[PDB]
Amino acid sequence: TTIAGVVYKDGIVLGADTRATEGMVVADKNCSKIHFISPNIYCCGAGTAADTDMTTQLISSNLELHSLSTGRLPRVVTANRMLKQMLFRYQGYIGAALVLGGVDVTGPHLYSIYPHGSTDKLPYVTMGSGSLAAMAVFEDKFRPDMEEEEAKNLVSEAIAAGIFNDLGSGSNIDLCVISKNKLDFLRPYTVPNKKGTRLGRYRCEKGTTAVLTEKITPLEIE
Amino acid sequence: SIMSYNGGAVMAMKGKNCVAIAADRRFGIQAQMVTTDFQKIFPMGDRLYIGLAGLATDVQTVAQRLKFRLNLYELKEGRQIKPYTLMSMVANLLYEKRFGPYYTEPVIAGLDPKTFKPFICSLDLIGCPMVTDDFVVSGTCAEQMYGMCESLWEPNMDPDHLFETISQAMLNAVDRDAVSGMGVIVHIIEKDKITTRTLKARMD
Amino acid sequence: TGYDLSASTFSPDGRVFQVEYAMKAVENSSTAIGIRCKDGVVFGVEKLVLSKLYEEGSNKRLFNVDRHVGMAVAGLLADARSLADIAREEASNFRSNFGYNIPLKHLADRVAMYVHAYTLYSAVRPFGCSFMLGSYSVNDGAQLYMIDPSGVSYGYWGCAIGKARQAAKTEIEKLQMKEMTCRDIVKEVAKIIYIVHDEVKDKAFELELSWVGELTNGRHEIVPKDIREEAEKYAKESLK
Amino acid sequence: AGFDRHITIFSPEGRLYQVEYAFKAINQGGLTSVAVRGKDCAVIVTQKKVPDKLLDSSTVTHLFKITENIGCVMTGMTADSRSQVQRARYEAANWKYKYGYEIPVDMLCKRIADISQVYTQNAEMRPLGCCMILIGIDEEQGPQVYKCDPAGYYCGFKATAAGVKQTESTSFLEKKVKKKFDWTFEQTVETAITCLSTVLSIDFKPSEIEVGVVTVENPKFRILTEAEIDAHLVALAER
Amino acid sequence: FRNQYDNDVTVWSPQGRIHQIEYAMEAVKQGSATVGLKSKTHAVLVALKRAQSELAAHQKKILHVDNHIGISIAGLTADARLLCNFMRQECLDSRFVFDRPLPVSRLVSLIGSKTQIPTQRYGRRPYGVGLLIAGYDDMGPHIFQTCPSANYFDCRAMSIGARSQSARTYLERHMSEFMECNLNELVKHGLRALRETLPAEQDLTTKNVSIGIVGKDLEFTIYDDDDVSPFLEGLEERP
Amino acid sequence: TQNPMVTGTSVLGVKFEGGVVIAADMLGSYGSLARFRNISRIMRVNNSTMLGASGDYADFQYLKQVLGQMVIDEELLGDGHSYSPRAIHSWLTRAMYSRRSKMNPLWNTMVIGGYADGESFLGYVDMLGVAYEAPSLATGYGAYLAQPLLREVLEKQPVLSQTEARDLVERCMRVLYYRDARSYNRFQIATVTEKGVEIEGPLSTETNWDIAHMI
Amino acid sequence: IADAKTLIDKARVETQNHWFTYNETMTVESVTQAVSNLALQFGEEDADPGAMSRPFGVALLFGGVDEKGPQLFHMDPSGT
Amino acid sequence: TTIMAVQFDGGVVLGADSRTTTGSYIANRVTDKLTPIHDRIFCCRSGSAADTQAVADAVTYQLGFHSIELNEPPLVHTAASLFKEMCYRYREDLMAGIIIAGWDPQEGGQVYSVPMGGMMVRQSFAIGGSGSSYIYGYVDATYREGMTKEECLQFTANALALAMERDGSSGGVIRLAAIAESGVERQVLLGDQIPKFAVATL
Amino acid sequence: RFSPYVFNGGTILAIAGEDFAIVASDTRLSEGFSIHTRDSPKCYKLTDKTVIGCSGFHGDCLTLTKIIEARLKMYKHSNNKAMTTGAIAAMLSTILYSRRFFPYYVYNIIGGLDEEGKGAVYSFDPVGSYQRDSFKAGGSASAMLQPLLDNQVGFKNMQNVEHVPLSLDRAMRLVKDVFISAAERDVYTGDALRICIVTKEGIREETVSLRKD
Repeated sequence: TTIAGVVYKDGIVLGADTRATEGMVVADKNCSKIHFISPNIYCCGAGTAADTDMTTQLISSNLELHSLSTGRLPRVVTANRMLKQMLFRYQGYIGAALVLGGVDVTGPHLYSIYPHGSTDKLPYVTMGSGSLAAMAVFEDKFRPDMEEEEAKNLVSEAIAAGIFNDLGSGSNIDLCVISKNKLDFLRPYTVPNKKGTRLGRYRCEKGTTAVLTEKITPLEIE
Repeated sequence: SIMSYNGGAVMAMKGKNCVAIAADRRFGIQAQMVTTDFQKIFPMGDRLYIGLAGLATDVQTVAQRLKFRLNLYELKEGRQIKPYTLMSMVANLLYEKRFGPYYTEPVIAGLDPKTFKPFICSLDLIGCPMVTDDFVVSGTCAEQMYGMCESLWEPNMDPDHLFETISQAMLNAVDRDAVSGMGVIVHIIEKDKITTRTLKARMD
Repeated sequence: TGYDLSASTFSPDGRVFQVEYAMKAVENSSTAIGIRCKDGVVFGVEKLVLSKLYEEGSNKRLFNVDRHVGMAVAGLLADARSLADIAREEASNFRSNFGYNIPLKHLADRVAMYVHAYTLYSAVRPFGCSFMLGSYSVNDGAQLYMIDPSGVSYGYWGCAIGKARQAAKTEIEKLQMKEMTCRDIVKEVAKIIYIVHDEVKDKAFELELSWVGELTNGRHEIVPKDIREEAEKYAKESLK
Repeated sequence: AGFDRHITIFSPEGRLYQVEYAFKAINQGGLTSVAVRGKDCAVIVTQKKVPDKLLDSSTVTHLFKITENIGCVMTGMTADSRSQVQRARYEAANWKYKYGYEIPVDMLCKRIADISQVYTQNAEMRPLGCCMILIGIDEEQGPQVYKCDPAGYYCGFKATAAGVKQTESTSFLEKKVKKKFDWTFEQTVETAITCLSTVLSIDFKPSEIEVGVVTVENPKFRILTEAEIDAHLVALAER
Repeated sequence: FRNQYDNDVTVWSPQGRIHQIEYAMEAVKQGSATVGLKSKTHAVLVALKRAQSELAAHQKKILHVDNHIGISIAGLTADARLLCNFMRQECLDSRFVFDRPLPVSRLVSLIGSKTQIPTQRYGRRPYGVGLLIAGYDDMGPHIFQTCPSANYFDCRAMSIGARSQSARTYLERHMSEFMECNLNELVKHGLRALRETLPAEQDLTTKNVSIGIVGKDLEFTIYDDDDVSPFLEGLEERP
Repeated sequence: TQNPMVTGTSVLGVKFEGGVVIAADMLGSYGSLARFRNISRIMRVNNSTMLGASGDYADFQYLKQVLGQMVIDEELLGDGHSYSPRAIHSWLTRAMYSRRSKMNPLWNTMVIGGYADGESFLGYVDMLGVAYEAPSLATGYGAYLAQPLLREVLEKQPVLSQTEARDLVERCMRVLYYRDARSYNRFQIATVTEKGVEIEGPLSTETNWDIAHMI
Repeated sequence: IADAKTLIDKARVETQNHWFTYNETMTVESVTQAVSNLALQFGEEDADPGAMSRPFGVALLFGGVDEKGPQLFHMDPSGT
Repeated sequence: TTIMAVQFDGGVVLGADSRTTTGSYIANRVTDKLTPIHDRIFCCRSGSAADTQAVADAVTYQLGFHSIELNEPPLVHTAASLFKEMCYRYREDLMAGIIIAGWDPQEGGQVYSVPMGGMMVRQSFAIGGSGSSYIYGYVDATYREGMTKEECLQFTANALALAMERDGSSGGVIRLAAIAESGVERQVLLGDQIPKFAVATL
Repeated sequence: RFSPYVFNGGTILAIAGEDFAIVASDTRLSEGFSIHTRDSPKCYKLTDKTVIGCSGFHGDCLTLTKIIEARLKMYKHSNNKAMTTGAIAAMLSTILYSRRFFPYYVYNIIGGLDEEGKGAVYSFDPVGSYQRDSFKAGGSASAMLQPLLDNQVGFKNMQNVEHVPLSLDRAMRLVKDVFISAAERDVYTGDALRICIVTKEGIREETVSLRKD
């Protein structure tokens, strides 16, 4: 897993890979590691996938209630505090490394949340197995007050560096741009690698497989 | 691992206006088969099926608990569950026991109640849902059957071609593992019918 | 009219009469007064001697709720002793958690809230005690607080509770406590108590006094008996 | 009857008379409070009556600070007022702890009011016989004025009063907003003081009233000194 | 009428009196009389026991809590037994924890708290029993009384139960000599005092008298029917 | 405290005619580091009692707060009674034994010293709740080093004066400073008497390093 | 008869508990006190739900030979 | 990490490095370990970041509620006592070393040290964290009574620089704060601004 | 890491008689190789007719003595009589078994006079199994002491030797001698012996010196 985020001049850009590995076999491709917490707050997740999914969903629901009651868009600090307090209560047994990104009345905020309840507000963050390579790219090429296209290019480069160099990561790249004005969620922004053409067709003709028994049960379409 | 104690294999595949779900039949305690008729695929609807591989006890237990929840859902809401909603329910059930997990790796395969768009997904030990457009696999022989699926599968397959592909993949995969085999059953779900066939396989 | 039976109830005109009935409890009590001056706070109680059999230094209405604060009570003595236990617990908890001696204003607020809890619920009656609290700290200064059965709390330059509250209050009013010092204030407290005491209705009383201030280094303590005797002789002389 | 004397039971007309009696409990105190909003400021005024000379005037107050940037004025039972003030302070601090930002005035009022609702629905406890009026500045919405009542109604207001002269005071304020030109800080304070003084007939002196203000320039709630109050009062008399 | 305000302890009366507590205080008057008096070196408890019938044995009116404390009861034997169990466990806890005899003043304070809790809450009745607590500690001999109201007193001497005013007046007129008395003189004084309470026809006997003595060298001992004969023989006759 | 964190060593005590004296170094060591060098490891429980501790300083501070509140509340009720050193020792034995039984031990071993009713008291309490009374006491490495000297002088002379007892504890502190790494030069001395408790400020041991040149 | 059965059960279990703990036989006075303590609980000083609110509407006569010889004890609904 | 506080007459100077690490990876090189518990009370945080952040937020909550209900500025000793109670009650499950420093009108500038295990000591200067080991000698020699505010700032900067160069866990930029009656003046020293000391340079 | 026990040493002895019982113990408390104190008698007077001796972990000895004293008071209050030696023994068995799973590390001996007037000694394992014995030694030096008691008092393995009822004087001589031998050859036991003899008169305490280490 590589997830990464950066703050550009008028918002945030979040990026992640789309590979899920159970052991050392790629259990899934085109997995979505960018989650919805609120209209203005999206969060990437890494670590235990179920923990990331469920904690992000729970905080999404709590912030939905909070925003409904207060009548104003949710703040990023509220999401950060909810997440960190839950994670601290569970003492790291729920395993989630999260890049929390959203824009609110204060401005653009990017937070990085560790499994034990630590949080860090930063201009740029990375998490997962490829965090070191992504951080290498960020440390090299991040500059303050970047434009949106520049930030997208940087995050794509970092997630790509994580993809190629790290084994656990690798698939299409996803991007998400949150601005004060708009949100653009970009399932595959880039497709760095593709499966090669199958030279030989092995399509099994009918009758290739023997069958001891069969039972056809008609369904009453209606 | 504890998952390897009983052993199993479950597979699902997506064609065109059809799904196939297939699983082995062996039930054995670490090496000694007991029965060649274990039910690892259970019906969760008219054209929605679940497939459980892992510990036999947790297979049966999560199947029964899910049927409890699903029957109450169908009675309360007066409609058949959508496949994605069954996925979410199963994920909630498994994550409820995030500590002391049910040792299963479920697979859901079915058609949408109205669109009849095909749906396949898999869940991990602790309820991580993964939806795929090509195939999903679970059990001891995930590695072998993953490779076999990645080779054989093709998009927009006919029902007959889907049956041939899933049959070949399960048979050749379970041939190369010790703890699964003793026959395989293939369920084919189409909008108009369910076709269940038991293949001829090596009983070794 | 069933409105007065319980404290959960309200009168149709917006009055919780059980609390007022409990306020009438303290008026049965013998008077007690506390006066605050520059150096510190002096407390005094008119402890009626019901029988010769009872030991002196018994039925004490002046309690020490912490080293730096003292409590004087009027109303039901059982409820008062219980409230004193509550106040001592609050002070000890404050010291244990926040690491220093409780401010008197905060202590009064906490015990007042504990008292106010009881006026709300139907299961339990309001307290039948009204009590005064006083402390001196070099930071805060001299502070005197009074808590009614309702849970109302306020700071008083001079205060009286019990049967002779009104007469004691006018006598205290003509005193100018702010300029004065504690060793005079004990004498004037004795004078006021001897004035308000009714010899016909009340057979006899033993003046019970205490103070806190700089002269104690900020510890509430019972008056030394020599000073008690001097103040009592002065009060008898002034009474005429 | 018997349909009163318990909060739970409904009248045959479905009115819950007990809470209506709690509303009378506010007027039993004999004090009035007024709150009026301005373009850049919100103010709260209330009578300050010291029954005895011996009472320390500093201690007696109906103006409390729920948090650094929110202030309240309570009208009704003093003890219930103090308890609700404590609950409000706890709610504000707990909001800051959980959600990382200062509680909005509207959400504080909503929390206190729904607590008052749980009081008016459960049997054994009684509604607190007090009324709260909260003033603060919200960055998005500017100044705010809100009121809780024993029932659980928490509506916001341009200007309000509570206490015995509430109807007279709101009649006075209604005329003033109707002839709306603006309210700067000085005019806001003057409107509050004129409303209170006119309805009571008091012709106040600085000791008799206590005023608290919030302003967009200085968001913190502050209780003005007797000198500032006299400065405003003299300006009223001069014109 | 005022039958209302008498039903429960939790209802104040319009003149600030909790009538159920007073009705409980009436309970002590029902029981047979008891007298307690002290000297500089000793504390004494003496009692008048009652019997249901000639065949029945006389009831136990003096109970030992600890070596250094013992009690005598007037009022409900049930409440007496319960409170005695509580006191015994408190003293045992003090000896276990601190390895010191519990101060008698502190013990009666604990009794007062435990007794006070019923009066304020709905539910359990006030403990309708009056106890005389007598003990020796480092400070000296002590005698206390506890009412069904949780208030307690410290006494030079005291008498509780039926017709105890006669004993109280005898004790008051003879009190000055008690302090310097021998234990024999002191028990004789107390015996005459309870003899005042008896009917004129009745007289003190070995059977209906129980004596309880504690001192610096003497642990609490209840001298029973046979053992009271040394103390009783000195007494002369009825006046 | 399953693991001690910041610890102090070697509180010594000996009972003299008309009182008791206890002395302790003012160092709390963070595992071979002299992290805290002005901490006071002796407390004034009441006018008639002293207490000093070796082991985890945090447990000592907790016991200080608890026992001090206990002393305060008895002073508040103010019936003329007060806790004896025997009473404080018994309660402390109970508390330490209970925390041991709960397997949440208070790591400290404490000396309770007091003079009341004309009789001196000096008692030991361990983290496991082992407790006893004796003429002289030494905790930590004091038990191995100082206690022989104290026992020799006390066995030959059962009763000792305040002056010679003070000289003795000073000599034992000198020995412990020589031959214990966790020890410190600065130490306090505190003595209970008929008058009361007085704790002397930082006191220091003259040290003889003559054998260094002998080499 | 019913609350009598209850008190008899209490007496029996207390006698056997005494035998278990101290390897001896209770006195008639001690057994009568044991049942009396149960009878006292109508006051509801204890917070336990399983105590009858009403007093026990039965009187018992306890007769037994103890260290003091033959003894006859009377018990009443009050618990005296 | 290295955290250091020193008391000057009328206030305190707090100082800390910016480095937090996971193993040998510097997860954040710009961390802020000096947090405001209150307007004039700060804590220097060393130990587990999650533990320290949680306890800091909790103490901030409690001290704010206490301060508002008392209607008085809170005391540094009060904040330190709250920290002690938390850290001692959870000493087994908690890994934090805190230095509580601030200004209150009653007692002026104060510095309190809460090491691991939950004990409270007041110190004229306090150092904590992994890197404090290396600079114990420097602070012991260099410290002099009655230093000025600027002198204490330079002292804290030099000590933290030495600990930073000699400790891998410590590093980054030096974050310094001066708390007094007037208010908090926070500054960051970076690059050349950080004090540098010569190398052996054979 | 934390060990809830330490062996504080000491030995206890009890020897019954036709009309008497004796209970005797060392007065040394020793943790590890160091001597905590030389005057800490292990014998405690429960009643006029009973003495208990405890050896093992001293904290458990102390708490068990306090518990037994408290329950003795409670029995006195409830039953209006003093506990007999057998009653104390059974109560102690139950108390010890209460903590089967976190035991008291103590070896207990109860010595006293029974209701009939004869001497009785009750001997307990750490977990509360108890047996009436004519004599027994407990603690560190049980192995050394008990064989000689078996030979002299029980006349075991002695041929053509008459059996005499033990006398108070002979018993005390034997107790002093056996404790002297245990002082010689057991490191833990020494520096004094407290002999507590119970008769119809009551407890009588004699102390005799044993060699300091």
